[PDB]
Amino acid sequence: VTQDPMVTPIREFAYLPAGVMSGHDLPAGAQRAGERPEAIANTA
Amino acid sequence: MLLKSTTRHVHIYAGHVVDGEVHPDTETLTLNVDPDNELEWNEAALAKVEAKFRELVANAAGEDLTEYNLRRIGSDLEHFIRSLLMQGEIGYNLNSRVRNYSLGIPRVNHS
Amino acid sequence: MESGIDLQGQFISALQSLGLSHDLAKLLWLPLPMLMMLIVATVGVLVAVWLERKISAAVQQRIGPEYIGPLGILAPLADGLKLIFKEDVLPANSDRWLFTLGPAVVVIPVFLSYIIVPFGQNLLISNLAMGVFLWIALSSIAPIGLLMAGYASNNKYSLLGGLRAAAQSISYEIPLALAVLAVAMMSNGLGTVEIVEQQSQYGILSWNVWRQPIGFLVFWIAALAECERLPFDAEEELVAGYQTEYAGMKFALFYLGAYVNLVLSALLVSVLYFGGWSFPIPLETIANLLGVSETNPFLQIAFAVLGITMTLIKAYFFVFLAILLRWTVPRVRIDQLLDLGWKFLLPVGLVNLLLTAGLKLAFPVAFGG
Amino acid sequence: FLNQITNYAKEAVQSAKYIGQGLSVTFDHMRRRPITVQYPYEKLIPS
Amino acid sequence: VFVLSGYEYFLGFLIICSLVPVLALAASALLRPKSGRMIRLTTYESGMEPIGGAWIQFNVRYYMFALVFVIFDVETVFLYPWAVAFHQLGLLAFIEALIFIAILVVALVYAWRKRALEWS
Amino acid sequence: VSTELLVLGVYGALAGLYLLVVPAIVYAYLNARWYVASSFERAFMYFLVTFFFPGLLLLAPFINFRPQPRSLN
Amino acid sequence: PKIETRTEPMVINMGPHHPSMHGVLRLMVTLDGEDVIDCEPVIGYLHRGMEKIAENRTNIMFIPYVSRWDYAAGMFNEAVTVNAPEKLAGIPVPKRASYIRVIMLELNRIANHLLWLGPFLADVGAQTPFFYIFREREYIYDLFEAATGMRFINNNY
Amino acid sequence: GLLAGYQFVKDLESAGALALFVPPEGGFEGRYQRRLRSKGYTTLPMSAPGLGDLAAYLTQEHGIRPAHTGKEDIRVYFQPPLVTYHLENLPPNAKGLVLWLIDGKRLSKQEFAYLAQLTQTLPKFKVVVEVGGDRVVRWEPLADW
Amino acid sequence: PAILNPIARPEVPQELAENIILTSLNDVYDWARLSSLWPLMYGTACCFIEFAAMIGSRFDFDRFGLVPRNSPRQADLIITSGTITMKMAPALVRLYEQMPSPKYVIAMGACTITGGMFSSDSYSAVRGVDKLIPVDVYLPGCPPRPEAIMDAIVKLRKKIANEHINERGNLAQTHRLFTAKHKMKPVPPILTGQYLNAPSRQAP
Amino acid sequence: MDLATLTQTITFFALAAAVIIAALGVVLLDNVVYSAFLLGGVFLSIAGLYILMNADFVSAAQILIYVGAVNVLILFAIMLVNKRETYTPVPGRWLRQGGAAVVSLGVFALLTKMILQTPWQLSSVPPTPDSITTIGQHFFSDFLLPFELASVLLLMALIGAVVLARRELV
Ligand code: SF4
Repeated sequence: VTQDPMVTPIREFAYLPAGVMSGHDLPAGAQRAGERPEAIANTA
Repeated sequence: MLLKSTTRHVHIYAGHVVDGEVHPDTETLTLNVDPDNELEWNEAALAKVEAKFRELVANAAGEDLTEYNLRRIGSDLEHFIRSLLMQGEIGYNLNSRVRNYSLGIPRVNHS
Repeated sequence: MESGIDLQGQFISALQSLGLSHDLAKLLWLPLPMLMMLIVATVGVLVAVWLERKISAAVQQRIGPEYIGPLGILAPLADGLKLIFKEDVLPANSDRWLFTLGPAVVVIPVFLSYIIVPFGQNLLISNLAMGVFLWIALSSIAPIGLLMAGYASNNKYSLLGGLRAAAQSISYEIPLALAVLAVAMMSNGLGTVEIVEQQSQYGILSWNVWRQPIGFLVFWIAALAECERLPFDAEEELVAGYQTEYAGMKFALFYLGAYVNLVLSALLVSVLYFGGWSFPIPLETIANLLGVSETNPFLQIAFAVLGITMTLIKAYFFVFLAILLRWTVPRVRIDQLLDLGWKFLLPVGLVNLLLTAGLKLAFPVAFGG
Repeated sequence: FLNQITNYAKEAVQSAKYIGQGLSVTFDHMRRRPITVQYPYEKLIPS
Repeated sequence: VFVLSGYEYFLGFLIICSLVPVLALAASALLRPKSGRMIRLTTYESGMEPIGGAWIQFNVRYYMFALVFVIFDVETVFLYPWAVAFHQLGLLAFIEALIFIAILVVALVYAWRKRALEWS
Repeated sequence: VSTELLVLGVYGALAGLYLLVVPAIVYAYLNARWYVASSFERAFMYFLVTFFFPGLLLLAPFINFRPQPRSLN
Repeated sequence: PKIETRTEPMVINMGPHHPSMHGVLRLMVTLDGEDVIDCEPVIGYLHRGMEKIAENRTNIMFIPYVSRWDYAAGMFNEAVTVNAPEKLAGIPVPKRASYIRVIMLELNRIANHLLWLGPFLADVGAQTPFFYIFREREYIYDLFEAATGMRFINNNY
Repeated sequence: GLLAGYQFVKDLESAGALALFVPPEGGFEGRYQRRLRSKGYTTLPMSAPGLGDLAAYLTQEHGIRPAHTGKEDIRVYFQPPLVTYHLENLPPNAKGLVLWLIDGKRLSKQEFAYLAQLTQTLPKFKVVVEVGGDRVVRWEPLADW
Repeated sequence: PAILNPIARPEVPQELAENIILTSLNDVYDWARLSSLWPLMYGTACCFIEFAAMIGSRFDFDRFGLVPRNSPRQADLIITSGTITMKMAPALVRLYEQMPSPKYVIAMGACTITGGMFSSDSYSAVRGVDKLIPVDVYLPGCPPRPEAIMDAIVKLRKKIANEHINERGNLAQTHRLFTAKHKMKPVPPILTGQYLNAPSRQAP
Repeated sequence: MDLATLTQTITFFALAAAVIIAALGVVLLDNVVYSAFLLGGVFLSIAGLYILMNADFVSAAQILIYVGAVNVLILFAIMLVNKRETYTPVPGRWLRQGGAAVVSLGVFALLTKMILQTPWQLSSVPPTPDSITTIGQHFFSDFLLPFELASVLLLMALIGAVVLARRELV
């Protein structure tokens, strides 16, 4: 879906970062919610 | 209350048609072989289906006039119509608007 | 054109220049304003369907009927054209004369009532000295096509729906008549040219909505129950709605007659209680401020276009208010709307008529003459 | 005894104010951006 | 002698507005599927056969609403020439029309109090 | 020049504006600000569709309000 | 037009074609003037035979079937269909699995009450927030689609 | 609004296999299929991802092996070769057969090259593979890809 | 026979519309029936809720042109959105037969393509809606997400734009009408509408 | 008869034929709903006839009351008494129908004789187009007592038709 040059693909709700409800106002590909398990292994 | 068995390729309609209306009669029942024209229906196989239908409605004497027995008659006639299509006496239409092969794809006989 | 602009006189004069009679030139002029008004009603029903499907989408945070034209502009036209292409059904013992005539009887007087509506002074089909009273009399023919469409189907729930729609459609004729009666008191007549002319004196202060604040409300609520709209119309009342047996062009007749009645009723709210064509500043004030005469043809053209824009602004505003109020109000059932018609709008219309008669007798310079 | 006439007009004006308020707040729905995922040009990504 | 002005367009617009559903239905009937060698003729009845007898109930509410419509429709058509000829008539005609309106207001109170304006 | 011909000229100019020019301007205004518009601006542009609707109907099979092809880069 | 007008009570069908979100049931009511005298509900237009299908299905291949009874809160059906061999064999569940089950079941209860609430406000006459209820139901759909893979029903979760 | 003539049938008779570029919103290319069918062709509209190994499905016999739902056996069904069975079961004076593939996407370049070469080899057979996308209906020959 | 379920050779049928005016009017006809496409508000099972998810605001139903209709007489399309049982099948054939002739069917979900998960051990599920109705577009997915349903609608629009206006005549019914007299006993109507007024609820 | 009086005579004869044909259809038709709709046809053609003889308010009153209210009431009562009665023809049908036809034709011949025989005092002055203003001046003049008595007539008619068409379940 992201490799069709006629579609602006939309992340639905569970991939919008941490305060976003609809995936229409997304500026440039902001990620899902936040950190991933390769971050707390570096944090703690 | 009109008693009927409407599936594809047969419509039973216990009653008689008058003009464009079927009036519910007790002691008769109609037959509407292929009301949507998926099959071709030359007159030999059409007479075969008519004779099989009259044999089926004669063998169904003495039972109730429920929709269950009408559905049984229509399903046996459906199996007969599919057997004629499988024997090669009946072809698919190919002038229709759908062409979805509701009684099996074309296939060669043995291999 | 030199002295003024009169397309009727110029057309009759230029058609007598070919060698025709005078009465024959008038007869050949006759279909042209009628064809223009049918064009106005047809673009009105297309605007009404488009505005209905777009404002309803904008309320529900959707996008309307896209991919049919640039915006959804060709969406009503296809919805017209498809209904021309669909076949007949004739529900199983239908009358086959009353069945086809029901839509015709319910939409012919609504089209015929477009003589009454002006888009400017003498920018109408006829003045018709009993104008709005003839509009009310012609709108009273609708619960005969309703009962015809209810009866001529061999099923019930449409006969019941037909009796229900006819009982709804006669419960709001009398408050409509009383609210028009107050304006006919204040205007000393029934012709819509004279009704607007008694408001196009001071621009916006002489509009009838300031002098009939409750008569405008009675007319608006009663005209929203004559058009089969809002609360007065998601499972149906019982199972069916008097037009559940109509399929092709006859359902298209019902469908376009509803929106043509909506556009006509919005135009008549604009004509009766607002200025029919008047700017909120009087036009002769601008004509004397410019210094140019009010009879030279370019000010005639500019004032005619300005009157058409004022008519269409107010008619659009009330079509917009109907499409907003379709999703604003709760849908009321049949008994609450008949109680609104008989127990609320009829006594408020009667007390409005009594107080506007008392106001015309007491203060006659403010309320007519 | 006008206790049911003034109550009648009070119910009428309370319904009129309710319709005016609901008409004001359905006019604040048109200003919101539509949430429509416009399918053939805005195919939403599956998870 | 016919002295009414504006009705030379009323007859022509009645003719053309009567022909526009006729022309719409004729243009529909020209380009349409002429089809259906089996039953076009079925009643709806929410998806199946006609259930429960082909009748509706006698209910006199259909009479009562049309009856009060007749009465107050006659009232309004009497009130129309009083209303348009009000600027040429004084306080006495207002008192006489007030007597008319008051008697039919008593008629409305009767139609309200007796259960004649009811559900439908 | 005759003044009847100039009245017919301003008639033709008003017809060309009402049917072709300002409907094209309204179309160029509606693929423009439509979501940035408020409720009152949406009512105003719906009025602009309402008033110039025969011109919008004439210009409707010639405008191509489809989204442009993406870059994928 | 063979509809006569009797004085006996009529019969209203309200058959299996419901033009709203009411399911498939007949509601043959009599209703003489307006008072509903009798009401025979005809049931079984979606009887597909899950009780006979279940006797020929393993529990790991009947979990895709059990979303289709209460198909607005689908996982509730899995919440008994999983819990029935769980309490015969005595298989314990983890605490994290139990809390994930509680979260999924309460989200399904919210979604079930939302799908009740839409048609209920549309039938009572509100009919404005019908299109605003499916928005939060789509939020729950996209929550279920991340974890379970599918939306409101076909979860093998 | 784009009154299209019969140039599409001429580009089809020229190239033999043309890739269509349809707007993805629906039916704006079926006017060309109806123009093509009005010139005497027989169009065979079928979905391309359902076909597998077009050398075997189009011109060869292929065992279908339909779904037994735990009840029947494997029960292989030998479907006839689609292009040659629809070409032999045709009028002898017809213009030919046209395979109208409605999903040109999710197919490989090898299958495109095979479809173009198949339209080139046997005489009356043309394909209108719909690779989709473009803002208007525009078509190219299936030459480069 | 060497071909088991054969197709048949047509009668060399061609319209041969060399006219460009009637071809453009055919384009207008196909675009008009294409861009309106009013479906029946028809449910019956799980899939209907995804169908209802098209009518909502997140995916828009109307932006292809189609508004749902209550009566089948105004319905242009029927999306069979759920399982067709042995009880629901005559009702479904009746509400398909009550539509005007340019009508279209979409077999939504696996329950109407083949009777998907009830195609094995069910005694009361019609295995596919094409055992009852001529189907235009088949739509897989057990709950097909609304993008898939308005993909099936896109393929239906591609189907509609191909239809010729001279080819109307495939919209027929082609009666055969074989009448036979039978000797079955009529039974009384078992289901009448008497539930609480039946004289068995009052006392044992 | 250039174009205006020709149109007036053509409209008069078309509406007269419509009144005659639809009134015969009100009487001589078996289906009573066809009579109940042809009655509205009669009333509409009579309103057109009133439009022809310079009575526009009375024509609008004819549309508003007879078509709008009286025909709607008649159709409602026709749907209320709608059954499938047999109506077996009595053997003495000649004594009713032939006597009724000869009485109607005798009254028509007598009325046609006195209409074509009487020297009516035709006016040469054109009538007033402003009918509703003179009718409103008449209602509070010469015709004031019937105007006030019509309210009491309507009140009594509403009272009696509410009483007789009621159910008194007590
Ligand atoms: S296909 Fe799946 S979701 Fe659709 S009706 Fe059948 S079981 Fe329910």
